[PDB]
Amino acid sequence: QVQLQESGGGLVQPGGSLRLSCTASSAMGWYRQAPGKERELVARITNFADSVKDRFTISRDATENTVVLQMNSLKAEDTAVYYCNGLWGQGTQVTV
Amino acid sequence: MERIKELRDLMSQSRTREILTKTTVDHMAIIKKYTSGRQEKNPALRMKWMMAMKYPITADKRIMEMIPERNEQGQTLWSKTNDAGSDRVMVSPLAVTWWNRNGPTTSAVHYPKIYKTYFEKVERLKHGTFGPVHFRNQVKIRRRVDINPGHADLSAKEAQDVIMEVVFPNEVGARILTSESQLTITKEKKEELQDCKISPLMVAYMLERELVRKTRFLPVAGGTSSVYIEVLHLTQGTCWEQMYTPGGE
Amino acid sequence: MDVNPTLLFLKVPAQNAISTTFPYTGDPPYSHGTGTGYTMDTVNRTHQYSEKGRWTTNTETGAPQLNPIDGPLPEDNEPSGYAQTDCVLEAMAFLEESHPGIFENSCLETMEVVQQTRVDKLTQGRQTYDWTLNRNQPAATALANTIEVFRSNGLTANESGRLIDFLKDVMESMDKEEMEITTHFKKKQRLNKRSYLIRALTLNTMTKDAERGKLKRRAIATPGMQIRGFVYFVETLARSICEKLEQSGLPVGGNEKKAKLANVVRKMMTNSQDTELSFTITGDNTKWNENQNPRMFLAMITYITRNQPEWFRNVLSIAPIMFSNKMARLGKGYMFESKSMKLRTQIPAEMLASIDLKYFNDSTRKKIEKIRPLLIDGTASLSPGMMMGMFNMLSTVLGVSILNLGQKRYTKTTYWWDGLQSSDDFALIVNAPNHEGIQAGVDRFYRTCKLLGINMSKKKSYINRTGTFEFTSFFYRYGFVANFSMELPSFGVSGINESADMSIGVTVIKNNMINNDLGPATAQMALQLFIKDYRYTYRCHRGDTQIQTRRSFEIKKLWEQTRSKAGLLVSDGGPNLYNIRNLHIPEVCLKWELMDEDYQGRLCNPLNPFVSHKEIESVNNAVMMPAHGPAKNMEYDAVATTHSWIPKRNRSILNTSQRGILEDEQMYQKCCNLFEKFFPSSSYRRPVGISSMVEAMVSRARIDARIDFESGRIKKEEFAEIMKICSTIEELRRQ
Amino acid sequence: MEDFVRQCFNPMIVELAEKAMKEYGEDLKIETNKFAAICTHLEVCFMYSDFHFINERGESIIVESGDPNALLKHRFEIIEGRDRTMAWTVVNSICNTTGAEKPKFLPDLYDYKENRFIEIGVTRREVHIYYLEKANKIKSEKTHIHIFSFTGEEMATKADYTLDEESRARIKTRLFTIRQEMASRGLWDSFRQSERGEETIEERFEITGTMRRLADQSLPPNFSSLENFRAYVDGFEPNGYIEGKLSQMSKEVNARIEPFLKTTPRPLRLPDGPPCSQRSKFLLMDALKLSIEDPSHEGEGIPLYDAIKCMRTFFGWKEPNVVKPHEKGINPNYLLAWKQVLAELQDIENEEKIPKTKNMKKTSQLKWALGENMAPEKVDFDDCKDVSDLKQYDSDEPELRSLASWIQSEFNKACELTDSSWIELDEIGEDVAPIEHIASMRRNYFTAEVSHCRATEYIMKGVYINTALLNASCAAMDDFQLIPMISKCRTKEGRRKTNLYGFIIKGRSHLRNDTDVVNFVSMEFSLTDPRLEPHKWEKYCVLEIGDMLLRSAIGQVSRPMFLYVRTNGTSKIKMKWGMEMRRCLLQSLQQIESMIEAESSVKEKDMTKEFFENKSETWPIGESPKGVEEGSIGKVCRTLLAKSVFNSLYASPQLEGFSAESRKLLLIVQALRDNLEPGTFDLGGLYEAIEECLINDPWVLLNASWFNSFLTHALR
RNA sequence: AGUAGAAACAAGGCC
RNA sequence: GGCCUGCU
Repeated sequence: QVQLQESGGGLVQPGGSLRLSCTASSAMGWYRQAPGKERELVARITNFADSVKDRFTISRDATENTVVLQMNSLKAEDTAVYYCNGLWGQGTQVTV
Repeated sequence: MERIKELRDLMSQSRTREILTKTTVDHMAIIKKYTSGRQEKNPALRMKWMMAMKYPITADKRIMEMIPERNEQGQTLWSKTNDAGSDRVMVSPLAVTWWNRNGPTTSAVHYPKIYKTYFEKVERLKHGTFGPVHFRNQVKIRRRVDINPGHADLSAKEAQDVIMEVVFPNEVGARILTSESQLTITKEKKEELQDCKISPLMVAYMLERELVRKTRFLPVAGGTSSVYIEVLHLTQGTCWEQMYTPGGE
Repeated sequence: MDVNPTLLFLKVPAQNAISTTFPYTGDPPYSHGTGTGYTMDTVNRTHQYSEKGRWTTNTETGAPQLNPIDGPLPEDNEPSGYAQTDCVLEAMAFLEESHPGIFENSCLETMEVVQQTRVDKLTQGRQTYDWTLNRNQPAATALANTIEVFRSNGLTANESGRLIDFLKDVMESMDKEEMEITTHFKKKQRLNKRSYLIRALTLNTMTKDAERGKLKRRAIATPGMQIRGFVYFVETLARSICEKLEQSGLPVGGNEKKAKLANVVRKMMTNSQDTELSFTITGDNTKWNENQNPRMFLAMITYITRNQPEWFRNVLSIAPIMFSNKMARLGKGYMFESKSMKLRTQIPAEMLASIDLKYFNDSTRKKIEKIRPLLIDGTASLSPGMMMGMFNMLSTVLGVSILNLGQKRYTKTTYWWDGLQSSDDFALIVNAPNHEGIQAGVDRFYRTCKLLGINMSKKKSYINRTGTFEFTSFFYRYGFVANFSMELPSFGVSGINESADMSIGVTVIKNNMINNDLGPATAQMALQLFIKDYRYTYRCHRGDTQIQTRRSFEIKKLWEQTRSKAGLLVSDGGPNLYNIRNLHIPEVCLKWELMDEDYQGRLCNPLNPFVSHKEIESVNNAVMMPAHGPAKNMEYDAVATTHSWIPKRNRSILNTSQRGILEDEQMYQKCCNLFEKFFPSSSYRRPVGISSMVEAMVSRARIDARIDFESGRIKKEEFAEIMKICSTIEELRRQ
Repeated sequence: MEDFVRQCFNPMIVELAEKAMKEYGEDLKIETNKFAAICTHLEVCFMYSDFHFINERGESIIVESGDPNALLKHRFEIIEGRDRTMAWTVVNSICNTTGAEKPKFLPDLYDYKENRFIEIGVTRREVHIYYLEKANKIKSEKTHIHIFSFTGEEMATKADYTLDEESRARIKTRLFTIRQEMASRGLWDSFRQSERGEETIEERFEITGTMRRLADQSLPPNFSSLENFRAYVDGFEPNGYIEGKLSQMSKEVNARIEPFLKTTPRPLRLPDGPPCSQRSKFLLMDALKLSIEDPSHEGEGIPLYDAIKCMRTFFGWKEPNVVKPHEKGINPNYLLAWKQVLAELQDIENEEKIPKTKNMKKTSQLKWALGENMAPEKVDFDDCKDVSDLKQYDSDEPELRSLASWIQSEFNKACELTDSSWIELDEIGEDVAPIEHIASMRRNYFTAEVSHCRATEYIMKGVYINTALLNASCAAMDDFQLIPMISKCRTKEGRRKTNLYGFIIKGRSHLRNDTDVVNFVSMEFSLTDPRLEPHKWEKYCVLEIGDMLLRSAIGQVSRPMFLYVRTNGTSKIKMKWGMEMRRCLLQSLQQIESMIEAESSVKEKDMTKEFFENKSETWPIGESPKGVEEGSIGKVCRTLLAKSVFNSLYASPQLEGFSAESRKLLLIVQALRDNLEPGTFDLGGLYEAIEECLINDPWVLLNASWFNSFLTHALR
């Protein structure tokens, strides 16, 4: 019914910025799972985790069904696999 | 040869033989109009309704041996199922357009000579010269005027004998036309249409239209001439006059 | 702000924008089921408007008939059919005096026509009630069936080919003990004297559809074939009479009607001095046909035909004699529904005489109870008055007599009146020195009308000062004003064929521009819309478009094949070159010089299997029933092309017991085609004579083989073969 | 004398002569000598023609009996023995093939050698007078004439005798056989002179038998026979009989004129009852459009693919649920039908090429929604008579309903401008005359005025929907068919665009009569909540299907988006008339052009440009609580176009009746306003005639309210 | 149910 | 289930 394709992951330095996107073909959002930790909510569309407030901004275009996540002021603690949800994407690695 | 042969074939079967024997010549018309088909009360509604069907028109049986049953993609052009009360077969409208793109061709040079009235209208209009439009109230008064601009000063019956002698010289009967105007008209329209093969009936109808005078009552303002009345819709209006001079003058 | 178009009349006079008050852009009302209720209501209403007459029982038909003539004078303004014989005879006498020589002349031309008329003239008519099958059939079919039955019964005077002889046979049939008819389900059935009398005196009732301008539906009638010849002769006399009367407007067209109305109003007002006041009454007659007694028409015609040969008087009197005893078939019947058992049923009207009244509602129950006494053999006697305008012209004659009876020579008073009468409608201009004079004049006119069985509809009539009035949807306001809303329904595809529809549409636009003052820009818009609808109806689009249809492929290949694509007809997917200047030119001739010779030859090919021409009458004549008027025929200019095909027929006869009619049709058409090939003039001039088919055909075969050898293709071998084949068919006809 | 023709002559000739006898219509019993004389003439014609053959030479071959061969040519070919029509047929054919001259009378034979006619006549009198007699009867004749006479003599001009003399000996032997056989009979007391050329007849049309008795029962009450009545009529003369009965007639029979003043006319009463409902076949004021911005033209394209592409342009679909029920049907059926339509639309989207026309499955849902198998089965009366419930069809006056304010607002917004051009006109011949240029400029002005009008959009919607419905009914008579409501417009920027209002499911359409009804179910998207004017949607079922976000300065609205679903029906006549809605444009613009021409007849100049640009002149085209409001000519154009469109949409017998009976009163009121002393004979009757047309149709009730308002504003 | 409105449709008949 | 008709 929906298929979810993520993009924009990779390798970034401390204090840097990275932009994830999710193409979907109700609520949609981004979750992350770090090694040995449970899967946590990052942002959904808005609502935001306290760890990422003032640093990460989610937006949604309903025309193109696309949910961007702008991540600024990145830290080592933000190293995780990031998953889109609407149904789950495959997950995109983010390494700070 | 053929004609008497289908005559004999008809007389072979008892019913047609009886019809031919007991029916007198005078009743010809009656039995020819004898039909179960009622005259349509609302032609537009059914023409808009029938054209949505397949095989909505009718054509002679000969179409089955000039036009293929189907076109390139397989759209059927004609059907072999005959009409209700005739030997004609129901066919699709494509069989018309097909006939206009790959059907047999002929020499249509003589149609201008037959349809004299319409081509004369076209020639008269093609060489016409328009003028300025003047806006002023027009006092349209109703008058009896002749619409046909080619009438040869003959009535319906008066020219009917001429038409028969021109087209059907043998069925004239007693009448031999006395007026010499009719003599010259017969000579001209005989030598002109000597081998035209459109149809005797249409030739007679168009000769009747051309030669016979016809008159109708219309609201006119000025003009009053035969050539100026056919364009009465273009030269005279409610509050405007359009000066016009047909090509003839 | 709320939009309200009617307020537009506060600035534009009513007549200058009357077109807005004609909702002729929607579907007109239609009847759905039986017309029996309307027929019964009309019969009862006609019989109760003449209740005070005298009752009798016909010794021949055994039906009850009501004669109100010379009955008590009306004492109320309700409709009354109590016409007085002496008054109407005096009115006709004054009509003759004011127009000396009218009756004698008209009778002379009518006598000429009657004694030279032929039987085939009866075929030129629409549906007629065939009594051989008790149903409506085309005029030609009914005439043929009646002639066949007469010949089978021994009445063969019609073989003389004269309509007068056919009527002689018809009357002689009235005195026969037992006739025989044919029925298919073939069975030969015997009809006694009375049954045949009632079958010949009966009318078939139907419901009129496509009637705009009233909330309720009406019923109309169609007579048989025995009485149509007398009606034809009587109407010929009445037309010849009315053509000599300027106050009549029935035998003329619309523009002539307007011209005569303008002339009469100008004559009445202009001759009136400053002292005389003038008033116009826009009068409609309530229950016009129901209050006209056929006996009074008999009186009028016998006064008209005074001092004439007795045979002429008899033949012209036969018609009203039969109308006075006319019967009406109740109709199709009544359909019942049972929702508890979920079923429906259709009972024929002939059961109304005996069927119980438990199934009928209160209104229909009372109508049946009131009409039952008049039921004789499934049909109701309708002696008191005419059913539906069969004698239009005689009614117009009576109205014109009333109009002329106030020429100021018979009024004997300062007031006087004139006007124009067309059956069921009239305009009356009355002048008098004072309002009292006008009132007296109108009162006396109304009173005189009530003495002739004619009633004035007070609800649909009004009187104002002269200069503004109405007449048959023609609104006069110091000069007639165009409407254009009456002709709106005629702006679509007529439905004849492609070329015919194109020519008819352009010609209608042209005519409405000439007569109904259609504007130039409006005419161009009408042309554009008509072309759009024409292309969308016949699936013939411009060809350069990608509109996929059932005909878009062949059209597109023809388009790509043609070099000069401007010459293609709109029927074949070509551009439209029509304009205000080209509305009087056929499409073929307008595009003749632009067509490619190959396409031109393929289009206008005589050997095309689509074009079919039957008779000179049906070459380029199209019957378009105009809105708010009787069926009319139009001459349309068109060139015989491959697009002149004729459409498919009904084809539903195959499921009916009347299936053998199609075989007879086919055989008759085969014989007619053979005769035409033998006699080429068969179509243009209908052949005459008393010989039989095969005689003429074989003898002409003899002669034509002879002469076509004396110069032509034939050879001695073939000529002798034809001669001996003629002998063979001769001996075959022997046996 | 007839015994002679019984005895001697062969059958062939006697029946030929009998048919010639019938030809001119005289009877054989009165004078028979003519029969014998002309039958002998015919016999000599045969005996002279037969037994005479020719071959490729001249020099006729004479054989007593024609042998079997192709050589059976006849020397002389007979003229007489035929009807007049055929005799003249042979005459004309011979003249046209032989190039000879046409005689004015009937010849008897034709010959090849001399290529000409023979008129044989054997008279009782001697030849040398009868010859020149018939010669001076025939004008300037080259046809050779030859006659015999009983004495045995022969003669001819040119001294010419055209064949063998033994044949002529035959002729005269036959002749004297005739003569000295009458000798045994004895007929010459009249044989020489028995015919003198009598031609006279009187036409007899006698009334007798039953038809006479009928004539005796079709007279005035106090007459006994047609003879007596005709005698009375012939003896009747005018002696002032109309005056006597006029004086005797009661004076209550009058046509008194009631003056019509400003205070006379009363407002038309409107019926009272439940509010009026919606009758249109599609949403007019509450329609919503899903678009693609494609470059295709109106007819260009394929419906299903365009509809699917337009619907995919919208996001926010929700599971549908009931919002406002039909109140008389089964709303779950409508819900299931909507979901079925969506599912099958996806099914088409999946496969290879979108079909031009799709058929849907006949589930119970649409079986109920389309009214299938609900017509009562037709049976015979003799089998259903004891059923108590069996009665007539319900035939009574329709239910009474009072006017509501929704139709007024619908008409108000039907005359408003739009952001699109809803008319793409066809091509016309290039204008050549100045009048054609004026017409084209006028037409361009009106098109600019009316194209951006909701009335034109309604016209296109109705035309397309009815055309598709009629074509589907005529093609797919049996099987339910899906048709997306499509209308193509052009934006202000000029980009073409498509619009999808919804879908129509056509059902079984075996339409025989013009009144037979085809039922369909219509679904249309909208944003208008049906909870505010429920009485206008009595026959609709409205679901909630999604949410729409249209850009607005108030954040973004995120309005609900509902689906109006209903079961409707039409007929062949209704479809045909709804597919000719474009003539509303005509009606309206003809009215406006008549206005323009009438005003321009005053000032000798075309007045269109200043009317459409300056907008100085205005007409009363509506009333506001402040008073009557006037608008420019363009607003009048749009108002008249909307009036015509609504006439075509809400057409009914009520509309026709009210229009006629209110045009009458409008003419009376106009006469009053013109100071023409109008008068009426029965105004109450006219009022009752008008008021009986107002029953339940919203359009006619709105027209009546408009008429009442016009009366109130008029008469001042 | 629906269309429609003084009576009808919501297929007909034939096997 | 198979076939016929759509103004008769």
